[PDB]
Amino acid sequence: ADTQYILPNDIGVSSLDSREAFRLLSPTERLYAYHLSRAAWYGGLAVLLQTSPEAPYIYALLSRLFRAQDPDQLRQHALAEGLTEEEYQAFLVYAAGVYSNMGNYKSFGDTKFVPNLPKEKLERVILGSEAAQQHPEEVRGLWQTCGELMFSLEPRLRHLGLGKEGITTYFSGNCTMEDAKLAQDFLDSQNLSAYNTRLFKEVDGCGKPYYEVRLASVLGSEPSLDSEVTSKLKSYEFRGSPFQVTRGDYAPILQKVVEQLEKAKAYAANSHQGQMLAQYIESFTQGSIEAHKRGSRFWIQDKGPIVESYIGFIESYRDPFGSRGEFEGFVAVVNKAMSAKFERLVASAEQLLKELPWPPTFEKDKFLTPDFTSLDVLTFAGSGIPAGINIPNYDDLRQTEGFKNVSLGNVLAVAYATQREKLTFLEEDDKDLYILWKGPSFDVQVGLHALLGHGSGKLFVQDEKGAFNFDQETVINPETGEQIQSWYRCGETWDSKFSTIASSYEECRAESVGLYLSLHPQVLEIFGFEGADAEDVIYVNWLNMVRAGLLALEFYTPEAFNWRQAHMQARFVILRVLLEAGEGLVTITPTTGSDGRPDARVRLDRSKIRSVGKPALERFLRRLQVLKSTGDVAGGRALYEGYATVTDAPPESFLTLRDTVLLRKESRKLIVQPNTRLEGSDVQLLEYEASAAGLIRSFSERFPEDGPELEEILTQLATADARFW
Amino acid sequence: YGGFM
Ligand SMILES: [K+]
Ligand SMILES: [Mg+2]
Ligand SMILES: [Mg+2]
Ligand SMILES: [Zn+2]
Repeated sequence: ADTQYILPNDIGVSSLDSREAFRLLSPTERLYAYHLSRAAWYGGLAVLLQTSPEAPYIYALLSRLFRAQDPDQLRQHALAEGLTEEEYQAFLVYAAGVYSNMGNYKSFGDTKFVPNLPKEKLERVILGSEAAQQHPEEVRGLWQTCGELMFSLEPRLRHLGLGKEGITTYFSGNCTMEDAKLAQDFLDSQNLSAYNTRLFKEVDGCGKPYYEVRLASVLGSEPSLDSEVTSKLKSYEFRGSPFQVTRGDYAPILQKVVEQLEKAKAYAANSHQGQMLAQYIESFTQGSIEAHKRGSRFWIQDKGPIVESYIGFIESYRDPFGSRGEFEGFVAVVNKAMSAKFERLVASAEQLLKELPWPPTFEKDKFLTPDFTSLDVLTFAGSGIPAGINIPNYDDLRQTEGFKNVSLGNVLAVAYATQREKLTFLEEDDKDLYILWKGPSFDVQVGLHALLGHGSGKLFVQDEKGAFNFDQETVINPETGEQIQSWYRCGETWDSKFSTIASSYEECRAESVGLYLSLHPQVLEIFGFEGADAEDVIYVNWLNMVRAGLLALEFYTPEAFNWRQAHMQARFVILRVLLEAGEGLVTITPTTGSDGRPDARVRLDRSKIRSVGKPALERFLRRLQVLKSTGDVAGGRALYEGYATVTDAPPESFLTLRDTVLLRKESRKLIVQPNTRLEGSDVQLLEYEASAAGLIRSFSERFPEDGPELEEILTQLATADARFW
Repeated sequence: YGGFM
């Protein structure tokens, strides 16, 4: 059984399978991929700074340790110093956890994790290490600085969050949701994207707060060729508050990023790739999200590349306020065969869109011809690797240029790990079906989720000229029967308006679309099941969704009344929608497991899915879209936070069930990624053991040119900001 | 947007 805030010694580890994809690449394509990979992995180190105050020091300390002694050499030292093999394994798993999350907080769940061995024994190991013999000042200073925080589970440190009860480095430690909202109002007022920004609040001698909005860039306060960003670098007064806009965040890291993007440009396959890379270079050099948007436009225009990539401060899941971007970058190789199913989904998409439970007036004006590919990841840098992506996030781009849907096939493969024993909360016969179809349904669900889910729905916008992007005169709100009374104004986005629920609410919507359209006797032909096979996917897909909603309670924090993972909160919401429909469609029952410990059972009534489930879901989905399109945050919050509410009300007793969900939880596995190395002429792919030690090695070998320089850089950047926390 | 699993 698992303990909260530690990675179990026996945590699963899998190695990404990238060899076949890599073998397909031409020499030029390999060099392109090589440099973009380096760009991504460099940039991923910024995520340490975006996670916790101590994370950059812990990375620097681990990096030092394993550069001097690999896992097998360090074993010999550690065991000679009194660690058991089990305690040494705990340290390897911890280090692998830090590497693979780019921080000492889980990317999926936002909870701290600490090494599962005595601090004093680890001290002995670190201070007697070869790293410490070579650089005693550097190693002692690092241990002094981060050793306490490496281990501390004081309540206020256990979860990421704003205010005094959680940790965040998107903001200084004295910031609250109030500060974040005020800053968002400011940012919006200056038409300045939050994505590549942080917010620091410092007080003067009289305790008056001053706000710094700091942009990520290579360049600092010195003048540069650009005008659009530099003209913004100044002080402002906003509702009585002093605001200064600065840049230079992560500068020497982003400098390495841009060096490699420049070199990749030499191997670009076409002018879209060359121009997109030039714009990203401008974005990271100057601190300009407008430049990132221009780059992103070129990227959408680059259709079906052999080497696909994206990079920057992309997703806003981990900002407690919900508008700032965590750095990520990926490089992936097209898989022609696996892409096929999604290409024909594109062949019935424009039609299937009409089947969603809102009027065409709430749907995008022009249906842009969809781009949906299956890729094999070579590099996915940052806090975690998703199974699929739908990007860019810039809604103005999404409506005028379009967007790309990507399914990551060799990541999907890993996620297809499910034993019967690990199939908790299911009755016996339900377990069988699950092992048969979960894999099949995933494409069904993820197909609909990205293309029809994130890809659907119009945002109602009023421009500076009070001229709407819809027909204010004839469009009718199907819930109220009235003409539209609210909309998005200039400079407002989905994230700025819905802030803390934006990510979860939209994931809920996309999931609901997938679940809804999975009922379609036709969609089960595009993926191809057309019978009892088709129906089996259905019962399983819905059984999976309701089981997932129960499992989701792991990611809820009762004391904070707070959900920590957007996708899990969304699945809980869908579960509660289906429970609300009543009529015995779904029940959750407390039980006792064969091990004598509390258990539970999820019961889904297949004979009431279309008669009860589907109209409940249709009504729900309609409501979601109407409030999103109209930017009605009060209504959207009221609706969503309502279903997301967790109580011990009968008959479900979700708070009690949560204790049982925690007792039987399984740790999400760590994924090892390969390296590419430029051995003179040729690029080679380096692969690693599927273990905590292989994961450590994969990072030990990841920066052979300048690893010690990166340790120094992270250490310096952390130290510059230390007063904020 | 990312699809996590
Ligand atoms: K968000
Ligand atoms: Mg805080
Ligand atoms: Mg991770
Ligand atoms: Zn999604």
